[PDB]
Amino acid sequence: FHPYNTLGLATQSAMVGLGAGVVAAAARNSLATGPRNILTTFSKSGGVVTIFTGASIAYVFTYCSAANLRERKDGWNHMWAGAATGAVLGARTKLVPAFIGWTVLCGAACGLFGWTGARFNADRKASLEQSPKGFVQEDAHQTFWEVVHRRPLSLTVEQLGEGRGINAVPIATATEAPN
Amino acid sequence: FALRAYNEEKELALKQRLSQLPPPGKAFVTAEGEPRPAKEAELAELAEIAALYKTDRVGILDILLLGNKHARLYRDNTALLKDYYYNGRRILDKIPVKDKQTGKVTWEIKREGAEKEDWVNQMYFLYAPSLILLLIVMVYKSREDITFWAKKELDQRVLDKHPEINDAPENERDALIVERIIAGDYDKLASLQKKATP
Amino acid sequence: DPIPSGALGQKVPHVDESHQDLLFRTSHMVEDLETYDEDSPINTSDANT
Amino acid sequence: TFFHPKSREDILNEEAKIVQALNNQRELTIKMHELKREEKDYAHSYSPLFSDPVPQGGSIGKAPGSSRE
Amino acid sequence: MFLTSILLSSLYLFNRILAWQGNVKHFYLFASNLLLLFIVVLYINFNTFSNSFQFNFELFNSLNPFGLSNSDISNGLLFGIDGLSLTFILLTVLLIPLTLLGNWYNINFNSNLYYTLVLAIGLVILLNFWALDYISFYILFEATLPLLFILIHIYGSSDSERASFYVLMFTLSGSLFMLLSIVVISIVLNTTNFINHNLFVLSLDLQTIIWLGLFIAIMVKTPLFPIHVWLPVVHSESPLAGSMILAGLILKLALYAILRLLLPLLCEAQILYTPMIYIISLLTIILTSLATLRQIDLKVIIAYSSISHMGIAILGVCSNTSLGIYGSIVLGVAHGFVSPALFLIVGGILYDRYHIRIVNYYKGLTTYMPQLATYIIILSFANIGTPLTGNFTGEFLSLQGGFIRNPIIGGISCISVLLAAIYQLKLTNKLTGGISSIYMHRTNDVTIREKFIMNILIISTLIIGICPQIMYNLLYWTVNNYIYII
Amino acid sequence: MLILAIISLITFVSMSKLSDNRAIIRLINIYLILVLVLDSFLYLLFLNNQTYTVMGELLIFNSFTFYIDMLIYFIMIVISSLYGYNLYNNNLYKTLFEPKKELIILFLINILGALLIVHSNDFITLFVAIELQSYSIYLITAIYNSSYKASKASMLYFFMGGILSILIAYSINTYYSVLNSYTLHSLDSLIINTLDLNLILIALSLGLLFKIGIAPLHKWLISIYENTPILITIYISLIPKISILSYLVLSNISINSLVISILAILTLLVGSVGGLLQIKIKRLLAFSGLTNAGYMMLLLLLNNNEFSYLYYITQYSISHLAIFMIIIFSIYYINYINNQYNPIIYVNQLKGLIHDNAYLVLSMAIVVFSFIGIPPLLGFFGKLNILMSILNNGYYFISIVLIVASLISALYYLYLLNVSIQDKNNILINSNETVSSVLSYILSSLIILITFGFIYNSLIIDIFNVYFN
Amino acid sequence: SEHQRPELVSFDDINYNDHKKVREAQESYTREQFIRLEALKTVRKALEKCYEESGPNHFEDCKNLAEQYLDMLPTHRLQGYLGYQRNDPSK
Amino acid sequence: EWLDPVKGKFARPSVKFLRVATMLGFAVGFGAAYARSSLRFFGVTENAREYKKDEA
Ligand SMILES: CCCCCCCCCCCCCCCCCC(=O)OC[C@H](COP(=O)(O)OCCN)OC(=O)CCCCCCCCCCCCCCCCC
Ligand SMILES: CCCCCCCCCCCCCCCCCC(=O)OC[C@H](COP(=O)(O)OCCN)OC(=O)CCCCCCCCCCCCCCCCC
Ligand SMILES: CCCCCCCCCCCC(=O)OC[C@H](COP(=O)(O)OCC[N+](C)(C)C)OC(=O)CCCCCCCCCCC
Ligand SMILES: CCCCCCCCCCCC(=O)OC[C@H](COP(=O)(O)OCC[N+](C)(C)C)OC(=O)CCCCCCCCCCC
Ligand SMILES: CCCCCCCCCCCCO[C@H]1O[C@H](CO)[C@@H](O[C@H]2O[C@@H](CO)[C@H](O)[C@H](O)[C@@H]2O)[C@H](O)[C@H]1O
Repeated sequence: FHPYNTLGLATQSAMVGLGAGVVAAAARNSLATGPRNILTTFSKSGGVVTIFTGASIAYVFTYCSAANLRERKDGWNHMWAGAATGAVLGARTKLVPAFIGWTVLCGAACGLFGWTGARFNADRKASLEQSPKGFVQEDAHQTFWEVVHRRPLSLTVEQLGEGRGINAVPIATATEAPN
Repeated sequence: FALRAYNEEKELALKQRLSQLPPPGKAFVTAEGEPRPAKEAELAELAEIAALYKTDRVGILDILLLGNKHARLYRDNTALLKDYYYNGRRILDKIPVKDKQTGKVTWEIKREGAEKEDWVNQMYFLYAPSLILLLIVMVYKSREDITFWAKKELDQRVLDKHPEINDAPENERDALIVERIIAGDYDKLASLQKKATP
Repeated sequence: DPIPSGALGQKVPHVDESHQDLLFRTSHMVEDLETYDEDSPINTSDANT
Repeated sequence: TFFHPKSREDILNEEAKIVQALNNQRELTIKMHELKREEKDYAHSYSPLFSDPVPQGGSIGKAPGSSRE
Repeated sequence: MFLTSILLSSLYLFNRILAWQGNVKHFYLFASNLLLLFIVVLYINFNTFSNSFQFNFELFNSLNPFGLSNSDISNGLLFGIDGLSLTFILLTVLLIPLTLLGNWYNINFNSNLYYTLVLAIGLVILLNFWALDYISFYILFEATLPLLFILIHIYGSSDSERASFYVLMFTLSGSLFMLLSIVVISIVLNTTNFINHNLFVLSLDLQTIIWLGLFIAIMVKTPLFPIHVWLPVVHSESPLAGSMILAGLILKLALYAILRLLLPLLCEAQILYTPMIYIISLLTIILTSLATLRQIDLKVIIAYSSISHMGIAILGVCSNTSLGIYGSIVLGVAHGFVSPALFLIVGGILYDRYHIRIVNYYKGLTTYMPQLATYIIILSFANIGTPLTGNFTGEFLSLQGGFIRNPIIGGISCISVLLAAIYQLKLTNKLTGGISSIYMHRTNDVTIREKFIMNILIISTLIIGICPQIMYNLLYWTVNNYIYII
Repeated sequence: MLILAIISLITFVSMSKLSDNRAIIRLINIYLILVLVLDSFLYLLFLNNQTYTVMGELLIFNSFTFYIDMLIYFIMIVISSLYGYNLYNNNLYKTLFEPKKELIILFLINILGALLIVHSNDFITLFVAIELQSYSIYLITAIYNSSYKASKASMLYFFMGGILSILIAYSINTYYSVLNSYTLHSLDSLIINTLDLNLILIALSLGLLFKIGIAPLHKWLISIYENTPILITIYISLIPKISILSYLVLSNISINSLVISILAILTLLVGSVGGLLQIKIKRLLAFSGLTNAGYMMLLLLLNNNEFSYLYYITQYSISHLAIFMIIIFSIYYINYINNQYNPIIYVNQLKGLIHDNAYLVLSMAIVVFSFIGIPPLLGFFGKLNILMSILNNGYYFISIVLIVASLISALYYLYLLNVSIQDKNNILINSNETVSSVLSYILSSLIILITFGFIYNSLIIDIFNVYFN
Repeated sequence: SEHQRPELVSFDDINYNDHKKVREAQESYTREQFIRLEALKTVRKALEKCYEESGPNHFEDCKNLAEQYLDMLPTHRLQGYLGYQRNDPSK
Repeated sequence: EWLDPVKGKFARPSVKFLRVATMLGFAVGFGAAYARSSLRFFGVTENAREYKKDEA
């Protein structure tokens, strides 16, 4: 893999999250009920600014950091980032259990979101429609979506491991009489 | 049980005849809960209609062929006999039994028989015997287990490879087959594993 | 026994002629849980007559 | 004696016939998934009659030199 | 003759019986005993010397929708039986008439709706075993939810409403992830049939995924820890047929689902993710047993026991051994004999007499209700797994195979032999013990209808407890088809 | 056939009093049935997906559009029977459900605008037709001008539909500014890759989709469907959604959009979550229509989406009519009438309906479990096909959101069934009045199709594998 | 009695598309495994005879039978066809 | 009108609706027949007689 730049992305992410807080502040000031003005935007707003900034900071910082600590690109990183984000959002309610719950469940949802590829879109070339499928023809390596009538035994022993009934050679032939 | 024992006039009279009575769940209690609260001719009247419940008032060829307006009369005027019979059976703790000769039925204590439930004829004569048939069949299909077939095929593969045993005495071939089995292999599992052999 | 409950078990108001009155106008419940008709034959009796 | 089951052979043939028809449906399904999402002809897709896609334009001031290939 | 004329004769007879006598339960009991006999005839005509599927019939084909298909192209729902499916079929026809007859006199409002719904659930369960393709299985797996919801909500106890949403939402949740796995199978293999699905060797990385969706479902239906929280409620507030049908058959569907969908395919994922299964089954056993020790409602306790015995059965079937398969099946059979008897005792006897299920009232039945005491103790000692009862032979065999696969987990799970005795005998001692409760007046001893039922459910388990080998004639192939050992 | 209907009705209705309005509705109902019977053989022209361009290159006719045309007519022969056949010949049901004079003309004009959209091949026909469908439906909301809420509804729908017609025309003029064309056939793999038209086409999709209630602009349409009369709500809620979704499905605009993925996710969440606390029926069914619009949005991203769309739009329309019809029949058995236009508002008014008419509740359960996706009801086989297509093309997080949305929507779908099978004091025991024959037979036929139409799935698949392949 | 004696097929000689051959091979592999089990059972019976007849001498007279049993037990047992039907050892 | 009359009692529909009914029904019938013939020309149905008449 190629490492991430933690502070460069975190500074961009914070300015972005500050901008989103400004937009949501203005939109609330317009959509709200009672007498207001241009002052109320950052006074009477329910923490939209600190919500957005703390989330974007914590998410991107944790994803890039754990991508660099684990030294990989995968879904476990998005899980840790959603765990931080849940901590931040749940710290607003000043309770321990809801803080722990917000953390775990935001983390599981972002961790699933990284499992499925960390995108709401689709790859469109790793998909089944645009990829080889069906029966492989002649002894060729079995890809993901391909089907096979008879699998190699060496590949089985490697993917699984030996023992628990599963062996390099069958049991009868292994114990056949040399006759 | 009978075939064409339906009768229209009896039911069409019995409708208002029951309507003249009070409701079943209040006839035998008199709104206080005492059997004696009812009168005597009233008591015999109720018991004699209730005995009618277990009487053959319809038959198979009468239910398959007659119309809805008559069957509805049977249904809604038989439900009343059902209710009266059973409310009295619980409250008085008697059943109505018309003896042989006298045409006058009244509540009575004898309950050691003459009372059957509607679910017996079905179950004891169609379910249970079928379960017993299932048991018999499981037992006599167990004879077709593979253990006996495999014992028989092993003895035969031995006699094929080694025909000589057949001329030996008839209560020694068992031990000889045992010796020959313990000697070698008469399975062919390694003959089906062909590509396994390098 | 009967008190009207919801899809989520929440309390629900039982609607009658009671709260089409002039006392329950000029409130600010959302469009979902308002219960004022504006087109009932109790309010629209004298209507463009 | 009342045990009168179908033989092993007829059973195996019937199951084979079923599996054969299921494989036939499998091949038909794949072949149609391929027949769709295959490029068609312009006539089958837009216009059977005027199958020339090429757009001829106006005629009120048709300038020689405006056609091209 | 005309097929349509025969069923028109049946429907006509049914309409006349409905019109004269305004009740159906006699006809339904007749149809139930008829189905039992016809299934027995199929067993007589079933060859045990063939691993193939017999009595195949296809439905809803393009050429002949409302009939049967003899085509060379099969695009419809398939049906047929192996000996595995025939076993549970015999269990289901055996129970359906009893589930109707356990409710012959206590249902008094809209009775005919109840007996319709019971028979529809029982017939749908029956056809689920004949299923030979993933989609027909699924559409008969999910078809019991509307009927169970309606049945529970109308004829249920106090807290029926909460129970009905629980049986629906939980089971629907697990079923939907099962649908995802089936849909991935169906867009890949382009075929779903339980005949040649073991030939197709998918890649391991995809078996690792399909397995998760199948197992999420089976966790929710079996049930298994930590999705074991719907079963106590749905049993507690259900009518007596709902509880008998559920514990006896619907929880056995999860086991049939494993053996028929999850093992012949996804073999390598089973042999890779089995230890996680052993974790989950072990937690199911002990925690549910210990949770049972501190309950107050009678029917809930029997429910928790059902979770435990299913969790033992999962140890055996997921053990990659013959004895594990033959034990886990026999557990399912004997459990579907014993548990309905207990749900009858605690739901159609005591609740009928006194209309309450709290243990604190019940004490001293032995004085005035002795025969009920005898049945309680017999069924209690059969539930826990006293030998010469199928609920022991299945416990032993599954723990043989669970010990083989992982000896530690298969031996730490032997404490079920104890914990089942604890949570069942702490109760049986209270009921049969002590001086008669002041809160309860007297009522009749058990009637002959209920004695009929309990004696059937005990004779059957005593038989398979005395000679389990009778069931091998159907299963001697199935103990070896689903074994992945080189 | 529509045109000769619309032309003839204008004269024939101007010549006719207020007292012939029901018979005139009945006439056009039978006429539409004769069309759908006698001209239906034209499906043969679309063998092997032979596609035709008409009126130059303005219109396009393929099997997709023809089936949508038959469906819109089947909807419009059921929606007309609801106005032209009185349920009960009582004074209350005369006052409650009486057609106006110009209503039927506006219906047919909205049918025409619906069909010009799906049949469109150029943006100019689309803009003319969406304005026709939009203006006709401003008036349909407003025709019952004796109600305050409908007046408010038409006004809001006019303004917030005008804004979206502005957005659509702004997008078209941008496409023309870029490419000097009004036709999407002038696109292809080369022009898609080579040019930055993503913004210019999502703006089209959104300007069309916000006219059908897609999130987060769902509220205004929900306020409209609630505030308008029930027999208008059953038309406005369906036909506009069919037309615009079909145009967006036929034209493979948004193949793998990220914006569409986000919004479609938000619709499934909103339409599933926000409909839980609702106590009113119409808002509940509007949030249901929204989550179903979410499911159908998810196949704008596929490029092979015809079967899944056609099967789902058909069962949605059927279940949508049937459930609103059950609600209409139940007005006889309730205790309180809330309005002359919306006799039934709150779900707690259907309490005890099992004890009055039980087979009406059987129909409600079949229809509800069809919405949820319980087999063997048609809704299962519809949501299954969507799951097949999205998983075949590479959307996984969305399938989980789809599953989750179905579960959450079971709760507001089962609220009706739960209160209906509840118990009630003061039950019905007899009633000498009787509901109409036709409306009962229509409801029954829709129920029987939702129940047993799984029998024909292979036959439908064969016909599809010929005429759509 | 009519003792059937079916035909022996193997997975290595068939194509997996002709289902009848696959069922024949499955049943063959399973039947031969059962025969191996029966041979083990006969060894067990003879061992018990040698023990019950010998007594203290069993340590000698039953030695080879006992070792034969303990060598056969881990191998002569059901182990299923799928692990050979779904695995070619030649690769 | 036989199935669900417009008032409480059956009465045969007025000749006004019957006349308009006949006009629209002829229009539907002509549109169907104009279509059936057009499809004999396009080659969608059996067109032997029309082939020979055009060749003549
Ligand atoms: C200015 C400098 C710019 C700097 C450059 C970078 C800028 C980046 C800006 C990012 C965008 C920020 C926009 C913030 C959202 C709009 C603010 C808002 O308030 O939205 C909600 C709005 C009003 O709600 P409010 O008045 O606050 O009342 C709340 C009570 N419920 O009510 C609404 O209805 C409007 C909702 C708008 C929603 C837009 C679409 C969002 C899509 C949802 C994503 C879902 C996907 C994830 C799903 C996961 C599934 C589990
Ligand atoms: C109708 C009422 C009348 C008023 C009309 C007002 C004018 C209308 C403006 C345009 C039309 C509205 C568009 C509505 C929003 C939806 C736009 C959209 O979804 O397009 C997204 C699309 C990419 O999305 P997609 O194709 O799905 O995925 C593939 C990505 N490679 O394509 C794109 O990638 C978008 C291109 C990215 C650049 C966006 C331009 C933003 C520039 C703003 C900078 C502001 C400066 C910083 C903040 C200032 C505040 C201080
Ligand atoms: C192995 C398969 C089953 C074998 C057949 C066993 C059932 C025979 C019928 C017994 C009737 C009986 O025992 O009576 C029932 C006794 C009655 O006590 P009582 O002596 O009559 O005095 C009456 C005085 N009361 C009324 C005060 C009690 O209730 C009991 O106190 C509960 C004890 C149950 C004993 C169970 C018998 C042992 C079986 C256990 C095998 C699992
Ligand atoms: C069409 C009227 C729709 C109105 C609503 C009624 C449903 C009718 C469905 C028939 C469709 C068809 O038969 O067609 C199959 C179409 C393509 O075939 P086609 O080109 O349109 O030719 C049809 C020529 N007809 C009109 C002369 C017959 O495949 C599809 O994707 C349709 C998917 C629809 C799923 C809904 C199933 C409902 C169960 C129907 C039980 C009778
Ligand atoms: C709960 C069950 C249902 C949940 C929904 C999800 C089910 C669908 C399965 C998701 C499949 C994802 O699979 C995706 O990643 C696999 C690797 O693992 C990739 O598979 C490809 O990986 C590359 C390595 O990067 C290798 O060359 C491999 O041989 C293959 O070609 C595919 O690009 C894609 O198919």
